[PDB]
Amino acid sequence: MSIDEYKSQANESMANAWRIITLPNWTVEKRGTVRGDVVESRKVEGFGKVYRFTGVVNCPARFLYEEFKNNLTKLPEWNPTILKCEIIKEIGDGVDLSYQVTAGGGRGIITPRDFVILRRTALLSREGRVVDDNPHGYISSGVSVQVPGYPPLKEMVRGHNKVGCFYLQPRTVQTPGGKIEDQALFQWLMCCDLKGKIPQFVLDVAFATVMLDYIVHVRKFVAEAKARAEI
Repeated sequence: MSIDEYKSQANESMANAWRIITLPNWTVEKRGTVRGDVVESRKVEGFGKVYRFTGVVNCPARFLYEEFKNNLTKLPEWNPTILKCEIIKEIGDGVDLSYQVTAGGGRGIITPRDFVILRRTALLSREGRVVDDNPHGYISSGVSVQVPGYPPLKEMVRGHNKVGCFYLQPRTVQTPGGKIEDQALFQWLMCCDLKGKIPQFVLDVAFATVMLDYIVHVRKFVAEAKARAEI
């Protein structure tokens, strides 16, 4: 792949993720423990069933964006669902390739899987245009690609991310004690291949559980940053 082919696919993927994650009319799949946390699903032509987590995280959106953008290889340190994360190559315009190994779901349906991910990280306007400052939202998009040198392993299922992203929107709130503090609306789009003949209602529970279980670790990471006066 020319890096133009990869750069093209990163742009196409980022635009599809943003377009999807902002579509109207979703179906509730599972509500979380914290007020407002929800996994929803819907049908999207050309992708099939997609999942979206929405919830609020007690940190600036820019802070989380910069952790995902600049510190992807540190993810395993605070998120035990991520076993390994390696950058393969950075090819410009906040576009890179990575190798990621995920743990199995807390259910036995989603097994350990590894991924070869093409990502774009960017700042977006409300119209989904890339901007240099004053963003509406911060996006980190993912799609699975093939990279020679990272073949499927016989010992591990190679997952296929069809379209996905994190999409973080800045919020500033008033606390009960009257303080003004930055928070973030955290949205996460997921759309996996999962192979074989497992019933969709079984897959829907398994994916919504994966997404709620991940958010626990995000909240823990944020709470430790707050404790240390990093935010």
